[PDB]
Amino acid sequence: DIKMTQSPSSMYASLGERVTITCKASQDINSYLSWFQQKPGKSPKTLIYRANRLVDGVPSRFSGSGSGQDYSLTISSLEYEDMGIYYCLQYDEFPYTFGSGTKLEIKRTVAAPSVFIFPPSDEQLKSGTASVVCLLNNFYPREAKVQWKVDNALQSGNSQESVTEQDSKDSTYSLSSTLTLSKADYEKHKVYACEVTHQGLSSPVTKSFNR
Amino acid sequence: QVQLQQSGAELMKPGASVKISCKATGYTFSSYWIEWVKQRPGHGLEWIGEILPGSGSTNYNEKFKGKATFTADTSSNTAYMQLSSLTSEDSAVYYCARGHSYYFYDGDYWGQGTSVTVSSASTKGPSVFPLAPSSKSTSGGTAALGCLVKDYFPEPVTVSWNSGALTSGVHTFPAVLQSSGLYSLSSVVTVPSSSLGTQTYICNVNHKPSNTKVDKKVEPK
Repeated sequence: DIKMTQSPSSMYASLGERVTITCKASQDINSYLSWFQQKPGKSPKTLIYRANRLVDGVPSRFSGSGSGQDYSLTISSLEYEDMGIYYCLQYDEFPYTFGSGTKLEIKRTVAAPSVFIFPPSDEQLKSGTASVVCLLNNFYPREAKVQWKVDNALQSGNSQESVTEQDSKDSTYSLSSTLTLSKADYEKHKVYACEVTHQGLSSPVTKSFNR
Repeated sequence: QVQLQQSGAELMKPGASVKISCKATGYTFSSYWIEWVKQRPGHGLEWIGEILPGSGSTNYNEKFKGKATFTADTSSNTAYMQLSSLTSEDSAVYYCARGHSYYFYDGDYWGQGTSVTVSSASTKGPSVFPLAPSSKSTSGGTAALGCLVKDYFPEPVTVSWNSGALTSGVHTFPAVLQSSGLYSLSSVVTVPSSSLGTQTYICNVNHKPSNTKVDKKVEPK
């Protein structure tokens, strides 16, 4: 099958910038490439077909070019509505195959997270489980690392996290990490700490509590 | 006004087969190929295959040959994809799309997508626990609090704060699927540390599938 290598996998850009996304095929596809845009929870929409033909109704700021094995999609002057994920697709030979996508987000200033730790409630303790939650609020850019330590022992395998999409008012993210323990294990240790590593931080921050 | 109409969400047991449809309107169904595409989280888009209505010719991506089967009903202008031997690996949003007709193609018309979830779990309303402000503090300028909505199935649950009057600073996180097969979700909100006594903070949780509705007051200590 033809492999389509799309780049970059993600990028932050400001309004007004010229954005170029590339796609390289493992063999010559003779311009039989299409480009698509998809927004969270919505269907992809076709932007370009046969490498450089604009779909009726798509704004003229979108254009594609290339031939042989190398192609690119260019947005001449970025607009807020262009945020989302873009995919290339070759339909030169079966099976038709897609690039792995490019996530386009809005660039803003670095901002470190405010971190908070929350111990399990006694109400939950009753049930027989303890969830310890760590919150990293309003940070940028996305990349961040959370490490759980119980009485200094590092936890792995027993935590899950989720993150919000960029905020419409301030373009930052928020994230939560939940550490799950048996009521028993929880009762066995003392010191519960959440260490957060992020660009915005000159040094790794720790929030902890006892019992 | 060329359009694509897909069937509604499906919840299936692992091992079962499901058949989704796509009703094409506003054009002559028989000359165009109908494309089928798979979209699961963390895996971009994948091409399953295409079928031409009338002659019924079809083309399958080797990856899905035994698993997907297409058919098209000429009279009702409807096309179908049956997915068999389902696994969690098959939970995804599936799209159908109108591609090309003999030498021609000026772009696609995508259906709205069909959500397929494959799980053995039974319907179950969640437990809501408080995420109480300030570990061993009360005075720190701005404080965070929230609610942990744990162990429900299936999606989704909705969460509001103070019946809707509290919107600023509210972040409700995407649900996560736990090993138990149940979902968990958190909602937080930061407030001026000087409300934590002059104000009530209740998170309104609703899980329609189980006709569950909970209001939880969250607070210090």
